[PDB]
Amino acid sequence: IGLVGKKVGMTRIFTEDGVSIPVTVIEVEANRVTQVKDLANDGYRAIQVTTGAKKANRVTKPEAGHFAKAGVEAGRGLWEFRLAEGEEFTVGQSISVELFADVKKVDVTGTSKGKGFAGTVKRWNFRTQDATHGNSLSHRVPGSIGQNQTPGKVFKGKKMAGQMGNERVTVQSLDVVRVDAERNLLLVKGAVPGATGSDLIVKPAVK
Amino acid sequence: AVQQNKPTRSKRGMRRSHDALTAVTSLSVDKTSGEKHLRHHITADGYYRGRKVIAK
Amino acid sequence: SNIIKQLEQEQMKQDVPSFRPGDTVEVKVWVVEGSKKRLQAFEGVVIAIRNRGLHSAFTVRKISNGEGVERVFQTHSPVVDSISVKRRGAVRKAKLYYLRERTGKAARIKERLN
Amino acid sequence: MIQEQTMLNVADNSGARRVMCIKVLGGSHRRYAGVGDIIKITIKEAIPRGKVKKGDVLKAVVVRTKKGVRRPDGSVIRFDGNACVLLNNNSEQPIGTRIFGPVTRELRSEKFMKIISLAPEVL
Amino acid sequence: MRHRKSGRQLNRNSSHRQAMFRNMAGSLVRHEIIKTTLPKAKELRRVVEPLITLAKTDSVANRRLAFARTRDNEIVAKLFNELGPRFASRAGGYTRILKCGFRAGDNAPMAYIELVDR
RNA sequence: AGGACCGAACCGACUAAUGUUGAAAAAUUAGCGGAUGACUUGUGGCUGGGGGUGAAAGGCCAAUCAAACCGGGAGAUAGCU
RNA sequence: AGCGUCGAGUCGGCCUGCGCGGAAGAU
RNA sequence: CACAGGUGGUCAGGUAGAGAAUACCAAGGCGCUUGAGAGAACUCGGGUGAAGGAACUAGGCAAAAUGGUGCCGUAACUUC
RNA sequence: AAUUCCUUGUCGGGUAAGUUCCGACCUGCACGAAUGGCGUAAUGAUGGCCAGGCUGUCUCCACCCGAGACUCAGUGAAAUU
RNA sequence: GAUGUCGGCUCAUCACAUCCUGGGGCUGAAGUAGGUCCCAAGGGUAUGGCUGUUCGCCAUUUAAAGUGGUACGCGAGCUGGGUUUAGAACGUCGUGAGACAGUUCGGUCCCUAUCUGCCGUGGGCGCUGGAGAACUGAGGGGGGCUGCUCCUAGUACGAGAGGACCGGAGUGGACGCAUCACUGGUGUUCGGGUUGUCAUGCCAAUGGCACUGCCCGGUAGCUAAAUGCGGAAGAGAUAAGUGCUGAAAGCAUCUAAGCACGAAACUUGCCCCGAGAUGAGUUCUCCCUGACCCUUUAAGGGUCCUGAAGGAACGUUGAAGACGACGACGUUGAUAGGCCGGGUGUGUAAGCGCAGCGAUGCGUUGAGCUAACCGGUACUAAUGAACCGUGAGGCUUAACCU
Ligand SMILES: C=C[C@]1(C)C[C@@H](OC(=O)CSCCN(CC)CC)[C@]2(C)[C@H](C)CC[C@]3(CCC(=O)[C@H]32)[C@@H](C)[C@@H]1O
Ligand SMILES: [K+]
Ligand SMILES: [K+]
Ligand SMILES: [K+]
Ligand SMILES: [K+]
Ligand SMILES: [K+]
Ligand SMILES: [K+]
Ligand SMILES: [K+]
Ligand SMILES: [K+]
Ligand SMILES: [K+]
Ligand SMILES: [K+]
Ligand SMILES: [K+]
Ligand SMILES: [K+]
Ligand SMILES: [K+]
Ligand SMILES: [K+]
Ligand SMILES: [K+]
Ligand SMILES: [K+]
Ligand SMILES: [K+]
Ligand SMILES: [K+]
Ligand SMILES: [K+]
Ligand SMILES: [K+]
Ligand SMILES: [K+]
Ligand SMILES: [K+]
Ligand SMILES: [Mg+2]
Ligand SMILES: [Mg+2]
Ligand SMILES: [Mg+2]
Ligand SMILES: [Mg+2]
Ligand SMILES: [Mg+2]
Ligand SMILES: [Mg+2]
Ligand SMILES: [Mg+2]
Ligand SMILES: [Mg+2]
Ligand SMILES: [Mg+2]
Ligand SMILES: [Mg+2]
Ligand SMILES: [Mg+2]
Ligand SMILES: [Mg+2]
Ligand SMILES: [Mg+2]
Ligand SMILES: [Mg+2]
Ligand SMILES: [Mg+2]
Ligand SMILES: [Mg+2]
Ligand SMILES: [Mg+2]
Ligand SMILES: [Mg+2]
Ligand SMILES: [Mg+2]
Ligand SMILES: [Mg+2]
Ligand SMILES: [Mg+2]
Ligand SMILES: [Mg+2]
Ligand SMILES: [Mg+2]
Ligand SMILES: [Mg+2]
Ligand SMILES: [Mg+2]
Ligand SMILES: [Mg+2]
Ligand SMILES: [Mg+2]
Ligand SMILES: [Mg+2]
Ligand SMILES: [Mg+2]
Ligand SMILES: [Mg+2]
Ligand SMILES: [Mg+2]
Ligand SMILES: [Mg+2]
Ligand SMILES: [Mg+2]
Ligand SMILES: [Mg+2]
Ligand SMILES: [Mg+2]
Ligand SMILES: [Mg+2]
Ligand SMILES: [Mg+2]
Ligand SMILES: [Mg+2]
Ligand SMILES: [Mg+2]
Ligand SMILES: [Mg+2]
Ligand SMILES: [Mg+2]
Ligand SMILES: [Mg+2]
Ligand SMILES: [Mg+2]
Ligand SMILES: [Mg+2]
Ligand SMILES: [Mg+2]
Ligand SMILES: [Mg+2]
Ligand SMILES: [Mg+2]
Ligand SMILES: [Mg+2]
Ligand SMILES: [Mg+2]
Ligand SMILES: [Mg+2]
Ligand SMILES: [Mg+2]
Ligand SMILES: [Mg+2]
Ligand SMILES: [Mg+2]
Ligand SMILES: [Mg+2]
Ligand SMILES: [Mg+2]
Ligand SMILES: [Mg+2]
Ligand SMILES: [Mg+2]
Ligand SMILES: [Mg+2]
Ligand SMILES: [Mg+2]
Ligand SMILES: [Mg+2]
Ligand SMILES: [Mg+2]
Ligand SMILES: [Mg+2]
Ligand SMILES: [Mg+2]
Ligand SMILES: [Mg+2]
Ligand SMILES: [Mg+2]
Ligand SMILES: [Mg+2]
Ligand SMILES: [Mg+2]
Ligand SMILES: [Mg+2]
Ligand SMILES: [Mg+2]
Repeated sequence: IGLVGKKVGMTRIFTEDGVSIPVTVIEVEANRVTQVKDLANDGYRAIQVTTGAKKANRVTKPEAGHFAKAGVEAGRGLWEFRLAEGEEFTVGQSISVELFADVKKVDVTGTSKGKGFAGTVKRWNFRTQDATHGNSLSHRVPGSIGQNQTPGKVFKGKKMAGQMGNERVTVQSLDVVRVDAERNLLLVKGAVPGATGSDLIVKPAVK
Repeated sequence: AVQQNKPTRSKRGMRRSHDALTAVTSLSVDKTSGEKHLRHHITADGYYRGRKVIAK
Repeated sequence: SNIIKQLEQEQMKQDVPSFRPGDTVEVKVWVVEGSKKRLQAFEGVVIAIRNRGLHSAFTVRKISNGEGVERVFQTHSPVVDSISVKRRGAVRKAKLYYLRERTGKAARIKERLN
Repeated sequence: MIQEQTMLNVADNSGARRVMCIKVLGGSHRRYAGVGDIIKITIKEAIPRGKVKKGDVLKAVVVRTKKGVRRPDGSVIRFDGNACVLLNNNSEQPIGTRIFGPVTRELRSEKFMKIISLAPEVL
Repeated sequence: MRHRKSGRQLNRNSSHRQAMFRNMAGSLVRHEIIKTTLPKAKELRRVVEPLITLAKTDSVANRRLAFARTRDNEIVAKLFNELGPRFASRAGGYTRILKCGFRAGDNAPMAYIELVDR
């Protein structure tokens, strides 16, 4: 399983041998198990967890009853982790960042920053046409988008302008630099998706 | 670029299926003056949330 | 924020000397050549300081063996063993990038006498 | 950060004074050579009696760049100019017998240990 | 993108915006209530409230800074002699915006902005 | 002194971008050439269509030119659509 | 045929029916 | 067309400047008859750019650059 | 060669590399002496070639300021079919 | 009664007769390195000089610089060098007008997208009581490149020269995703210097205008040149190929029965989308437990009472965004602005005093000012309401329970 945390920001760790390690600081507060899914009832094995806190007035009655069944305080959301065969958890159990104490590498999933409507230069690394040499109104435009009468259409998946970012992204195989159970911190080497303050899912590296 | 065929009255109506205006959901009632007003806006007689904020 | 400041504070050197742009500084840096670790001196004019807590840096310019060289030191790096001010310089600007176009007599900085 | 058409100074006594990069070696579409990379050069200016002549095509190792080198703590070393040391086209061994100006620790490898030894300082 | 950026362009260049807010700040200090568009009113708070803050400490230097930013000695005098004193014990929030419907000529959303103790 | 030189007005129109259902049926913007001369400009006059005028491009002769425009022969003729 | 053994068929041409390979192309 | 065009003459302030150039002003005249927001792609008109420096391209097209006054100094060639 | 088809002739120069350029050669497909020959200082918004400087021309684009584009209110076209 | 043309640029997409990388048979294959044929389309597959060139030659790279189809792909996407209007000239032909699949210099590239398609993004209704969430994963998409060095090993092989397979370790190129801690760019919203001029009565101090007047620095954000990460391993079923056992055919035979190996192709594994998957799925939680009248007795129609869960709307807004959407917050409140403290940047304000004939210098003083930053703080604005959404949810059959 993994844990849900929050992107605090980036910093560095200086080692004694004069290496500066760029780190993302992830705040991983206790993940509380809100539901256990099993083959009999659900058709698959998973835990649902919450973390953090929500204000009572923003917790709906359906949400509150779900948390009350588990006997946990309302957190800011719900997330599931699939269980492997040996993994067993109970409802109401708190899972802390000490989970990662002996984990060497993690995959980190977040929502990437939102670039809004992006052109083909930015979105797909298209090359610009001439800035000069007679170019008429066609500096960052996409160029040709197809052939001719055969096939007489544009193919699906054609790279074009559109919404960029603000999507789920996983970065794989990041080194765990430090697990600090006292401060609820996980330090991972390198950048992870999303803005400061965004939710992160951290799992032991699949590869 | 221009149409090769005249679009129908049917297609015109379909495009305009999103053009309908939306009425103000409800008006608020000032606690003092009893005047109807747009919510979070002052009344026509210069009241807001029971206070004469604007004279005339 | 408070979290990062705490992580940064515990790594910060506590005995970094005061220096300013225009000062001549000698920076002693660790050089690891096999098992041998030794101090190498880099002495020159401070042309830029970036004050940014743990991420503070400063740029030292020297003319070395007929060639202009600039080193940007990361102030709190353990590679930097020591910093000493050799001469206090009197300049107006924060950033002395104008010295890159100057050599010899034209590149002299007046001593700051106070 | 040297590319095709970049002019370099010469950090040796080969006789070359100015050389131009005509190829960044060591991969398809490889854009740039930094400190310690081997480039193909043409000699654009040489002193009357040296080991090399204007128009000769040979190799060089880049030893100083304006873009500079990054160290593992995040530090940078930048030079005022781009400079290289001419190498024999086949052997990739220095043509000259003296090295002028500082070089960097990036050259401390088996291939370039001669340059390190001749250099007046290594940064 | 405009991530984390502050300030409204208001379909003007920088010199026009600066001049307009200097004029409008003067108008609000003089009259104590003005009607303008809602976005201009929201921007005006960021110009006027720092002038009032500056005016809490009467010195030659502060009067000159106020004069540099308003270019009106009637406004400077009112800031230092009336408004600074009136707001001495108030920690910001010297103005209030009251939305007041839509302008006839262009349907612009309008608001009154006033000094809070008017 | 000068079909002299640099350069505004003034007269032009080499390049580029824009514009191309234009702001404009030929322009705008940045640059560009001439700028006391074979210069430029106001007012008025004269030359008329196989005719004029042309430092000559078949250029120009009222947004029209390898034969103007208007009216007439005239419902030319059309083995073509 | 395989190893004198050995114990029933065996051998290879012709004619003809139906198949097999020969057989790589672009939305 | 209440149209970025065309249209001869006259008048000629201040500071800086060789100047009727140019900048800022005076007298005087105007803000150009849709506005309000927003701060995507892309287009137009502009500013800045690491390292490189014509590798761009039909072509350095465009851009960047040079730019004043005084003095020193200035080659081939020449119809002097 | 503003002329040369064969042709990117050949040789030399310049470049790492030069169908262009410059200098030669003569094999002038098909120069040539007032429908002038060969030169020629100066001049040219003239054609070709090279170099220094310079740079977003480019490697390879990034950010920013403005006008549109987008949304709201008012007015309200067009080609085509 | 018009189907825009060479070449380039931009953007491609398919075939496989494969250029590289992968697998394999034969070799006149010792090794290294080749030759040739078979399998294989996953991914990858030069920059320049010359020329309008495509091509080609040349220089220098690369694992390689594939061959073709796509209106000789792509001008309602760009260019306009070539070519093919009107000007002009040369050679040539012609008495001449003129002409040339000869040359030469110059020479207008329009279109606001209705439909299809494609990239994005919403609204509607559906999914059978309504609602808030978490999911399953049919299906779809992305990704899939490779060098060099070292070790194995100077081993195997070889007369020597040279010099491996297999397997292991490292470090790169190109490409891609993310990010802003660092290095930097930008930073007309921050600070400063400075030219001309006009103004604020004047001095002093400031402001306007001159491209942000010109400049020097630079916060946040955005960002690449910055720095993290990726391609895989593994599995299944195979290609060419290699076999085991094995008859038909006493032998032989990889094949007929039976069994085993076998590649970047295929199916998975990795990443993303995904129940309009109308075949509309699952799980958890929440909400509603009132009367009566009428007729065309019916999944009928209406009246009174009731109005839930939740939603929407409005407001303050956001590292979300064209608009919609999405997220945060609305006083029981840090949602935005202000304010306070800090940081950062700039670089010692003004005023006063002192020194100097003065420009100016020095002191007060690392001063003053300081955006988008950090930590805080109800001062201002986020309103009591109102609005939508209802009142136990069809029939049949089975099983279980009354
Ligand atoms: C005017 C016709 C053009 C635009 C161009 C035409 O090219 C020619 O006709 C070349 S000969 C005429 C050249 N020029 C006048 C001297 C006019 C373009 C060319 C390339 C073809 C050879 C004939 C067919 C074509 C349509 C498709 C095409 O390739 C075109 C026509 C129908 C097109 O309208
Ligand atoms: K006539
Ligand atoms: K000839
Ligand atoms: K003659
Ligand atoms: K003559
Ligand atoms: K010439
Ligand atoms: K192709
Ligand atoms: K083979
Ligand atoms: K392939
Ligand atoms: K065609
Ligand atoms: K074309
Ligand atoms: K078309
Ligand atoms: K177009
Ligand atoms: K259609
Ligand atoms: K950064
Ligand atoms: K920055
Ligand atoms: K001034
Ligand atoms: K569903
Ligand atoms: K959206
Ligand atoms: K606040
Ligand atoms: K001082
Ligand atoms: K002072
Ligand atoms: K300071
Ligand atoms: Mg965004
Ligand atoms: Mg390009
Ligand atoms: Mg055009
Ligand atoms: Mg353009
Ligand atoms: Mg079809
Ligand atoms: Mg038709
Ligand atoms: Mg509509
Ligand atoms: Mg903000
Ligand atoms: Mg506007
Ligand atoms: Mg200005
Ligand atoms: Mg003259
Ligand atoms: Mg003329
Ligand atoms: Mg002009
Ligand atoms: Mg002249
Ligand atoms: Mg002149
Ligand atoms: Mg003619
Ligand atoms: Mg005419
Ligand atoms: Mg006639
Ligand atoms: Mg008749
Ligand atoms: Mg007729
Ligand atoms: Mg008008
Ligand atoms: Mg007019
Ligand atoms: Mg005139
Ligand atoms: Mg003027
Ligand atoms: Mg813009
Ligand atoms: Mg510029
Ligand atoms: Mg800047
Ligand atoms: Mg640059
Ligand atoms: Mg530079
Ligand atoms: Mg240069
Ligand atoms: Mg070139
Ligand atoms: Mg090229
Ligand atoms: Mg030019
Ligand atoms: Mg310029
Ligand atoms: Mg020829
Ligand atoms: Mg030739
Ligand atoms: Mg060249
Ligand atoms: Mg030659
Ligand atoms: Mg010649
Ligand atoms: Mg002749
Ligand atoms: Mg004769
Ligand atoms: Mg003659
Ligand atoms: Mg002649
Ligand atoms: Mg409208
Ligand atoms: Mg037709
Ligand atoms: Mg094949
Ligand atoms: Mg396939
Ligand atoms: Mg595969
Ligand atoms: Mg080529
Ligand atoms: Mg074609
Ligand atoms: Mg093709
Ligand atoms: Mg076009
Ligand atoms: Mg087309
Ligand atoms: Mg052409
Ligand atoms: Mg002609
Ligand atoms: Mg795919
Ligand atoms: Mg990269
Ligand atoms: Mg930062
Ligand atoms: Mg910087
Ligand atoms: Mg400023
Ligand atoms: Mg003064
Ligand atoms: Mg003024
Ligand atoms: Mg003015
Ligand atoms: Mg057998
Ligand atoms: Mg591979
Ligand atoms: Mg500071
Ligand atoms: Mg000041
Ligand atoms: Mg001091
Ligand atoms: Mg502060």
